[PDB]
Amino acid sequence: KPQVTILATGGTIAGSGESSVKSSYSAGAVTVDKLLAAVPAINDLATIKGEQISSIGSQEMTGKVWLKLAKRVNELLAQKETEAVIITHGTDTMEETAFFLNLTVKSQKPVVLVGAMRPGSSMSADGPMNLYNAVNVAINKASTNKGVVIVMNDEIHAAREATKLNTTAVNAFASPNTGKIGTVYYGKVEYFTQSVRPHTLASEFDISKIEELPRVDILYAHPDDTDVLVNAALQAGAKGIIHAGMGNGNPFPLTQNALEKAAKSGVVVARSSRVGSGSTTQEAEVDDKKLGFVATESLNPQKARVLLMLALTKTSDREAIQKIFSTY
Amino acid sequence: KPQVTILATGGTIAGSGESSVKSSYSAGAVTVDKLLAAVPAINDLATIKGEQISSIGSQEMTGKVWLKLAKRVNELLAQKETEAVIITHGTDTMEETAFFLNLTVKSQKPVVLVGAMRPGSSMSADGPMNLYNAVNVAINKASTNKGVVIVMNDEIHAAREATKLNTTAVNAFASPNTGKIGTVYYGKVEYFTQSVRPHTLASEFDISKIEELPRVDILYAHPDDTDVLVNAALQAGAKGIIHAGMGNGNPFPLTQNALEKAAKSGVVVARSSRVGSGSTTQEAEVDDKKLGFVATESLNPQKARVLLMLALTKTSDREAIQKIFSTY
Amino acid sequence: KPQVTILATGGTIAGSGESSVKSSYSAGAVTVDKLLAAVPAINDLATIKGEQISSIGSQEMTGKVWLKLAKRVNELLAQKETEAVIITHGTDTMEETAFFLNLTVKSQKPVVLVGAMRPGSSMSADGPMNLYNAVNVAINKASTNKGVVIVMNDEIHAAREATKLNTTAVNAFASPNTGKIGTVYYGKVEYFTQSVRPHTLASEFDISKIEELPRVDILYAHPDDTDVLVNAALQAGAKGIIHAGMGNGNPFPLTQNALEKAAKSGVVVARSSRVGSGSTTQEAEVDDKKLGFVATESLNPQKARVLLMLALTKTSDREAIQKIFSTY
Amino acid sequence: KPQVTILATGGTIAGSGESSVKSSYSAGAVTVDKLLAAVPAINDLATIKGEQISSIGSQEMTGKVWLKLAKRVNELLAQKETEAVIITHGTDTMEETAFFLNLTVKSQKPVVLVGAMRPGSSMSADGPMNLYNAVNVAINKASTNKGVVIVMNDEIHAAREATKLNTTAVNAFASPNTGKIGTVYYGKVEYFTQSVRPHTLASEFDISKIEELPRVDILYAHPDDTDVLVNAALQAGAKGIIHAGMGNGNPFPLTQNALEKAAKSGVVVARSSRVGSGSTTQEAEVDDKKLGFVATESLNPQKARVLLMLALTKTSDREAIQKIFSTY
Ligand SMILES: N[C@@H](CCC(=O)O)C(=O)O
Ligand SMILES: N[C@@H](CCC(=O)O)C(=O)O
Ligand SMILES: N[C@@H](CCC(=O)O)C(=O)O
Ligand SMILES: N[C@@H](CCC(=O)O)C(=O)O
Repeated sequence: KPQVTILATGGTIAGSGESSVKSSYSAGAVTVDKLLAAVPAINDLATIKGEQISSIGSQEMTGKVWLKLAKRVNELLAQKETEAVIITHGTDTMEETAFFLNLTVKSQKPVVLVGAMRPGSSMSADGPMNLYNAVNVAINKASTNKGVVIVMNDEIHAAREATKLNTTAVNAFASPNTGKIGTVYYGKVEYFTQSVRPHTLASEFDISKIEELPRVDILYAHPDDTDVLVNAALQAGAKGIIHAGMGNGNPFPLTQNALEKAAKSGVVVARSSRVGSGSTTQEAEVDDKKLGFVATESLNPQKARVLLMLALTKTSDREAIQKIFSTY
Repeated sequence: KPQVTILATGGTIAGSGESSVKSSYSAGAVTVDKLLAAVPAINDLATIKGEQISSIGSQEMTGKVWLKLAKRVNELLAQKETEAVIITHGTDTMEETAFFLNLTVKSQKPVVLVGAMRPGSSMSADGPMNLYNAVNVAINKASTNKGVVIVMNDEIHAAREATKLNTTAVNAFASPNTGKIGTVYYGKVEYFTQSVRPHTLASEFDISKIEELPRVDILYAHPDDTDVLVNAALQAGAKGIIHAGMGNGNPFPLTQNALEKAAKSGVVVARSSRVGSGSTTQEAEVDDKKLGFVATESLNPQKARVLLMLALTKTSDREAIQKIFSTY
Repeated sequence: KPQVTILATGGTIAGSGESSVKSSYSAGAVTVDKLLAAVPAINDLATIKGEQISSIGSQEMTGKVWLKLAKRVNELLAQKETEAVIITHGTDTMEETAFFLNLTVKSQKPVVLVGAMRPGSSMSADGPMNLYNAVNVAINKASTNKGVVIVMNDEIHAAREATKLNTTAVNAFASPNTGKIGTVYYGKVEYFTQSVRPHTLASEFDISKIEELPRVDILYAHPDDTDVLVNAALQAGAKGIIHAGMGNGNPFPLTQNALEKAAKSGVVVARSSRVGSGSTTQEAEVDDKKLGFVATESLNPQKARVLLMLALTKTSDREAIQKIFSTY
Repeated sequence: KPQVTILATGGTIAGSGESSVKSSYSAGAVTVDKLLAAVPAINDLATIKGEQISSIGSQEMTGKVWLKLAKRVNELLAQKETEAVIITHGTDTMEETAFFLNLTVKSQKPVVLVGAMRPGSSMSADGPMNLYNAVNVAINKASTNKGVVIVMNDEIHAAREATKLNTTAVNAFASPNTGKIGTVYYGKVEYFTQSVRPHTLASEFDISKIEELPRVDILYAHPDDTDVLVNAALQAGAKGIIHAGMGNGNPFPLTQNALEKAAKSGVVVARSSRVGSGSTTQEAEVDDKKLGFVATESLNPQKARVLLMLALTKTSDREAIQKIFSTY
């Protein structure tokens, strides 16, 4: 049977309350033992080990955890015995963790993030099925070299494209620019597409010696906008700013002036959009070359932040970072 | 024939270049004369007058223009001869202006906002059809008391529900929580639903004596978030803050602490979400009553901002503002 | 506590296996007693009675059952004590039953259809939550006069607009032309819109003395299409034919000729579309007046069939039936 | 400059009326000359030749035209000088022609289908931009080996996945199971995914010596369904039947019995769904092995028809055809 490690970043996504008997197997983490008791069919698919990487809600995630998780995933996947890793994660920032891993995991072996929009105690909890399906995706031959994937609601989403698009629905995850790459229905895995943007083993980024990521703030644009938030990000040591602009990444004039000053000072300014989908394009209304900005193209603000953070580990050159956004 | 006024807030959304002859009719604004020359079929539907309210891209909109536009719309709709108003508007912030008007226009006569995702000079420009359709909606008997509507891409969207959800597509407008309320296809208007949330003549808000709206900032949440943007909004005199939270309106802890301090100081803190759709609900993970926050429910950050601005013209009381979010 | 009757048309949508003790309450139908044991929170919301109207999968539904169900719903809602009816139903044809009821139930009291995309025995079964939410919708004050609604996946869909749009997903139901009219999240009910098309108490249709509905067939259009299926429907006594046409309701020429002959013979031919959404419009490529056809407008083939069946209970006049499609 | 041939299957999708001067260039077909006059920017991108393959609306398409078009595309793409083919096509059945070509074109050179939801004479006609974008996609280096694509509304759709899902919208094309594979915005082409299902040069099908395709009918399921349409398809010599079932491909019992008889007689019965999206799966409620049916999985009825037609040129064996549906 294939060997898989489940890494938990918080509590159980499946089941609730104490175990009905004390297990003879220790997977390596109590959270994971609870998952194996709550979804026992997964034991027939794989030999499961468990680790607890963090113990937080995903809204409390930090770069320090991202680095710890990525370094551990790389170690695990370098082992001959380990076929895949599954990470259980809160849904709120799952997309940011998945995208970070998609650029930092140096392996073609599957890495699957999974969570639950309803708590395990709830009526009609989604976690048990989502986890069962995640294991099936992780052990599937066709999952190799698909990049980091999010598995939710019977769907397989590429990390580059995935986002949480709804506050509460079980079907909150979507890939608004491309769609799911595959499906998983009662464990039956089928892929229909794959990303043509480089990831994982093909990514230039390497975080193995990084202990802290560069600070990148995100700003929300609107009518009658301000310069004070740009100024405060500068004052706090921001190395980059994502601007979630109006429509196709457009700033309000006062804010544009402050961002221009930021970029002149050596802080990378990258234009995204508040709208939810589509590309924040080059050569539209904003003269990025003249102003010293980068266009994030077909991402969203929070994933653009992750990419800008990685880019800033090695360069602040506007052209090099535009090429990064135009590649990954 | 019905009398309609078109109010322009920027340039022409239809046609391009100089007129092929100097018209004998002056509608009242050069922009509108250019529209009538570009889309002549509209002259057979209505007697059109025109005014230029502002001359800006929608990303440069301000509360001063909103107040001027709302006051003029109210004057026009009080006239017995005026059956409807159409407003040509940039797409970027059309949703904000429409929502503002939906709560400040004291009339059941139709108010239609309309724009173009492609410039009038473009191949396959969408403005001409959008405008033609907008006129048809404005004069239709069934458009009375539907509230302010956005007419784009053959669809009629209720202002409360509409948003721009794509950076570049002609079909960028959506109503992600409810759908379009009607269709307009080569001028044929059909309504299938209407909003049950109060608007227009039923709204408590009145801006007739207001010269400046309350300052409301918006913040974009993410992992490893900060307190410095909250602090800078306070320092700049913010009367409210919309927090675009992670998932179902969740803040990062450092930011939550700053927002709690803000709320205690009498700055209203309203929780929305960065995700795109769904309600930012009460009684989920955030204890709003204990922390002193409002849950914006089924809006998005930029429209919640509008509603919080209007609320702040009347009150800063947490319970009263929650009731406003729970009503409108 | 409000009194509600649950009518079951098949098996349990929630729970699985035998009861853990023999209940002291008999709701009136074993299926319903099993539902109350599987979702016990519903007993705190309402006094529930149960009946078994049929015992079938929804793919085996027939007009005979539709008539039995509608007549019973009308009887129940005429009782002073009965506040609402919930019907548990298979998902496959739930939209057809809901639409039929929306035109035949002569009451403003709520009628809610609910089902489950996963069996009650499944991991992460959706039935328990869907039922819980259905009860909450049924007892909600704002549900009065909303027409027949489908409650699935935390959403409230108007019967006129609802369809099953996916083969397996828990979120398979949608209203592709208008969206959900409301939401229901852990029992909290909110409406955002309502239908402006007449239903229920305002419908002209009355089935109280009808024992069999008129035969209406549906045909699926494609390239290199045929006349033999039109001919066989005629031969079998079809009173009406829905043609699920290519694009905006377009037939292949051989098929068009056969439909023209059908319409001349007194069989009503109504044009819908195979595409999934939008209106099959009048005055597009097909000259409906000349050919003797009706345009179904903003429905789909299966719901158009239901409406044509009801129309044919009293008329086969082309113009009267076009007015029916243009009204309901 | 790259050489491209445009093949027209009907009239012009761009421009309208007579030319303002008689061109000195003849592209080879009057339709294509009219396109070059309507969209002159395409002449700077490629050397265009034109041919008129057929002169019909897409709702009049037949297998004879498909065979002529596929054979001509194969000849053209075998020429060293020809870099790509573009096919102008009515929207109604574009998806069927694209899917057919995706399995019969033996080349990795780009094949792009393109049409217009509005006539060229219309206000805000979409043909010009669609065609301009189609040319850009056809000449793009990254379009090699993507399979046959549909380019509409600034989107690139894989032929396997594309469908027309709305009757009238300019954005009617979608890929409901996977999404667009790329974008094309004012000619700027970007791919984000590709199909992992074999196509074109990797397809087993070869139609070079085929003069007539096997007859395949499609049936629309509903409650109170019949056996007479199955029987009439058998009588007319159907070699396969696509059943557009209720929900996850479910038949009504009377119809199931007729289909079982059909299958026993050696007519292939393939289960799809009327719903719109999702897989019609194996091992759900229908015992395909016992009844002698194929499950079409993640297609729709009209594309399943195409694939079943091509399958029937090689085999009628149930297992072999299931493998074909499970591969392509
Ligand atoms: N909001 C929490 C709860 C769990 C969930 O929704 O996934 C988180 O993101 O961790
Ligand atoms: N972004 C500008 C350009 C026009 C448009 O996008 O509609 C505006 O919103 O006014
Ligand atoms: N297909 C069956 C099973 C139950 C379900 O999917 O709702 C039905 O429609 O009754
Ligand atoms: N229905 C016709 C008209 C053109 C169009 O809809 O694209 C066809 O498909 O050819």
